[PDB]
Amino acid sequence: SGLVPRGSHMTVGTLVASVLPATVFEDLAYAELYSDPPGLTPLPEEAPLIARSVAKRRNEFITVRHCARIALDQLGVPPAPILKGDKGEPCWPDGMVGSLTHCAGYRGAVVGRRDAVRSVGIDAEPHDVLPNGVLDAISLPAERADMPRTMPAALHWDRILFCAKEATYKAWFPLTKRWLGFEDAHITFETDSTGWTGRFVSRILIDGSTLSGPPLTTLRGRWSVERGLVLTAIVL
Ligand SMILES: [Mg+2]
Ligand SMILES: [Mg+2]
Ligand SMILES: [Mg+2]
Repeated sequence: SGLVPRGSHMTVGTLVASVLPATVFEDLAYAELYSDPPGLTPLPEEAPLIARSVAKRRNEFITVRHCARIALDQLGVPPAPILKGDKGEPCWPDGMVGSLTHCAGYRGAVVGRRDAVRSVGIDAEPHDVLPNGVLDAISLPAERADMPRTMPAALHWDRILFCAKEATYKAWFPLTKRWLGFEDAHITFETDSTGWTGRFVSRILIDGSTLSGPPLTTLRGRWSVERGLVLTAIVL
């Protein structure tokens, strides 16, 4: 992989840039925000999805899809509604792939052309310890034992693992249309010398057959902790 030198090519301040390897920038567009700008609206075709949701859930939905449309604009794609498929996945315009994520203080979208990008998965979470009991439910025993060997003790690697499980599913589902449980992938980590970024690889433990290509046995990705946020990204 290899990220770009930090801040170079006008990436200073861009959190998602620290999980995108240098070789994927030519294929991917991205947009991120740290708040819900006032005045944003859903497209009419998107509005029914949130008709009965509280304002905070509307704001997440509206903002992150505003991001998705900024990214799509950078690739020459006209505004389109981003609906949801039958297991919650974003429905992208013709010929496009992408991933959406949002959490406290972050909204982000990464998009690409199916011609050049097989699949994308991103996830963001606040950089805080997991609530009690959650780690056991989202991890495998061999996973938990190995994280203290590969990850900084100063970081909430339980939250980072969780985030990587989420990014793994988001990259996996558009290619398989099958559910990947938390126990269905074993993720191993690597930490960069600088201590706040690194790599991961998700080893698939179940049938990895895809509708249109070679089976998925492993999915490589990147992780970063910056400005109180954890980010993970997978680009296949
Ligand atoms: Mg998430
Ligand atoms: Mg350790
Ligand atoms: Mg990749």
